[PDB]
Amino acid sequence: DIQMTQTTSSLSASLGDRVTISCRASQDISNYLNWYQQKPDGTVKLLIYYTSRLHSGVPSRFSGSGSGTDYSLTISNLEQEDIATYFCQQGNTLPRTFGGGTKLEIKRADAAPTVSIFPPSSEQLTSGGASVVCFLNNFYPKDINVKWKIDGSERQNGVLNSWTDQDSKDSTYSMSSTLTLTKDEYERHNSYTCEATHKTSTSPIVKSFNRNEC
Amino acid sequence: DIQMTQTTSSLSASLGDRVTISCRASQDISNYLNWYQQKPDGTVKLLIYYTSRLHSGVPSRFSGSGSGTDYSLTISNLEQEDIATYFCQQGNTLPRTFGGGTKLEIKRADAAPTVSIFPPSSEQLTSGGASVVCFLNNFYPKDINVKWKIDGSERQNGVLNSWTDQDSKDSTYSMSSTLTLTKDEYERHNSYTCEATHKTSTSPIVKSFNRNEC
Amino acid sequence: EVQLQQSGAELVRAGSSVKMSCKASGYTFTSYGINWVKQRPGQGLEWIGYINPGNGYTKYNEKFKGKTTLTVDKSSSTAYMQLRSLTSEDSAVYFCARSVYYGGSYYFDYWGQGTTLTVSSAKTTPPSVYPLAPGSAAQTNSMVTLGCLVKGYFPEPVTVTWNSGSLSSGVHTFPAVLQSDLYTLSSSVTVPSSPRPSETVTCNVAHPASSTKVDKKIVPRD
Amino acid sequence: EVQLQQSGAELVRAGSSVKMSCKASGYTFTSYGINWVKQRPGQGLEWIGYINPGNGYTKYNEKFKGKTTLTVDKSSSTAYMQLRSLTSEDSAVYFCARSVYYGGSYYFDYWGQGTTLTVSSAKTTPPSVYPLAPGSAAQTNSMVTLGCLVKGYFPEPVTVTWNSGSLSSGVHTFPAVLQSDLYTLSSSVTVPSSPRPSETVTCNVAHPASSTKVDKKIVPRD
Repeated sequence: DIQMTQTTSSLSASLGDRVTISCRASQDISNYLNWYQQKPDGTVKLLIYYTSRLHSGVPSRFSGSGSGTDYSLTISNLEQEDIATYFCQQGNTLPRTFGGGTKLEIKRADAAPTVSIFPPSSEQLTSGGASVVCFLNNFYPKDINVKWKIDGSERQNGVLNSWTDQDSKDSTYSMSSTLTLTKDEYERHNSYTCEATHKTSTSPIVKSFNRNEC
Repeated sequence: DIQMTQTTSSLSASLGDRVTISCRASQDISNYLNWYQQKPDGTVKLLIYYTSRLHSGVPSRFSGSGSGTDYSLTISNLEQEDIATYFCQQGNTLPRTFGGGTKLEIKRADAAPTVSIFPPSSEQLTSGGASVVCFLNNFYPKDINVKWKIDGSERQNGVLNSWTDQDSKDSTYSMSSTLTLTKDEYERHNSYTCEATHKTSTSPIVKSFNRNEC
Repeated sequence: EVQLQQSGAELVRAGSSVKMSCKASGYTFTSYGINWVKQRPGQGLEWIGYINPGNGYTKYNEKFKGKTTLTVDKSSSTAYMQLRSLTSEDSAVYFCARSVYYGGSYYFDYWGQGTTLTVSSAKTTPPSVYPLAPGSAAQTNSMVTLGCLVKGYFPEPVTVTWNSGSLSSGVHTFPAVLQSDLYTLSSSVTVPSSPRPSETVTCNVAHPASSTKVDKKIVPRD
Repeated sequence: EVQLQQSGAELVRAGSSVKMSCKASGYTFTSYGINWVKQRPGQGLEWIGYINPGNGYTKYNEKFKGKTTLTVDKSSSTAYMQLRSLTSEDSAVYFCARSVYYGGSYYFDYWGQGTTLTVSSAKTTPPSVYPLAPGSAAQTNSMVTLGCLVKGYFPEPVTVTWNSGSLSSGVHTFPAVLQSDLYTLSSSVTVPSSPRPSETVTCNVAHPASSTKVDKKIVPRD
């Protein structure tokens, strides 16, 4: 098997720049390297085939070079629409292998998450269910870790998390985390905390609430 | 005959954990080792053939390895449906022989047994027999000792025990002990006592009752 | 698409012999061998022997051999195992698995649902259902634990139930154990101290092999 | 213009089977080969196989091989792929693509939109909607963030809008996550503290599969 590796999963470059994505292959691929793009649509078009240098039916702003084991794509004038995921692939041996892809993101300056805790609502409490939700909005970069504390500790069990793709207008990131408990356990404790660890502060951001302060 | 040993008779794990079950053959097996899964209900299925590498059509969360004599099976993101017993087997030499087996069980916070004793129902005595029941329910870990006393004594004989498989909802186990005597010997003692020691306390949660006070 | 169906349970006396059948459907029964694994409640899995459906078959494990015998019937796609001189020890589950091959290796790929054998001289006997009322709210405060004791039945299974099922949380039904050549199981249920005896609580046990259905209401005292 | 147009069954129990259609238009179906690529929700592109409609036959990626059957029908200029033993790890989007040759060897020039497959056992279930307000009274004094929780639905998708859509800025709709065989997602919104509660903030979530249309206004308190 031939391993296709692409350093930099997330490449940061500002609109205008000439981005260059890299691809390495576990062996001499003999110039049978192809590049496929993928919009957030999920659609994937062919860009450059045969060890780069070969245009299919795309804008001329896309190109490749390399040989041996190392290949690179190129985007001379980074376009807004070029914010996608790029996969290199080899056509030298079976089975066919693709790289891990490289997704692009934009220039944004460090932001720090705005965190928000929300106790369960009357309504969900009456149906006998409890879900504690916390929000981490518009931060940068996208690296971020959340931790829940019930009355001061643990709780891994029951946490569900989701992150947004970069934002259309501002180039930030957002995350939602949900700790979901039974109505009976929930009421057994007073304080709930949402602690966010981001590369924007050494001190974890903290937000909480006391069941009897509502 | 090729002895087959498994590193354990049961292992603890947490949903989302990576689990490793090893096997060791008394002689070289040339990678001729297979793994099967037995679901709590007996239904068995081939998981991996030809030295823990090849599979039948199971989740790609399962995978194995090894060679010579030591072989391993690894389940990566342990799922609730994986709580089962695993068996290794070699098709190298006849007779084909299997490994002791390794049953998975989910780890959880320690829990002492709620204990209840019960006197022979009237109906039963009219039969000429008197059973005394003691339930030790929803406790963890599983290992647990029970001792019977009569006006304070031994009751090695006449006891019969039964254990539930780890519950599906919470992750506890339950046990039921039963002392069966004849109505004759039964009316010859006043105090009947059930004592259950569990590594969750030094002092056993003793329960009992007096014949004359009913 | 490929399947093997094994055939019902077999209650039989010690000293006698039985014959279980394994049925293939979904592939050419004669292109693959058949093996038989034994599994007593003592978890362990054992290998009895193998058999060649299209040939004069046979190949046993020095052990089950001499007491076992594997056969087949082309024109029926069936595999048979005949145990003899039966005894407690032979009591277990018997699976049949298809052997498949892959570059030097023989593995069992498809197993049947297995069949159960019970070596006993017992008769069909309806179970007795006794009331387990609680005598001391000392043990666990603020919740009650009622129970049903089911003793003397044969054969298995036995299905226990509380308040026709409308009661299903906090209920543990224990595997039956073989008391004096008959089965004995119990079941426990937990409800709030308010529900009993204010509201009823009854155990509904069922014994199909005996056309038995018993409904025991749990009342205080003794 | 060339075009691979695909589809097929898309939501099936586990252990079931599926047949995906890949329809080629714009060229002669027997002059090229098709490939099927797998892409689980967590990125990465997985090569499966390659059918050659012409010098007839195939070649599979060890791993999908045995569970995957590649066939095609020349007359209808349609290639097909079939997944047996469907499990959960198979729930993904599948594309088909045409391989051209040019110096050296092959490369994929045209891609189908890809048919999505979702291996579940779930049942169409409406979503519960709950309001998400500040909570412990203490604002975020300046601007305020409110949300809307949508829990326990199936299948996807879900439509979330605020004030019928009048509120468009400062709105984050998070991808749904699979709680227990059901999906759950939430949507936050942000408005000055001068609006809410003073001015009304309402999320309009919808779940077509269950003909569920709902409007949960975000009032204060718990």
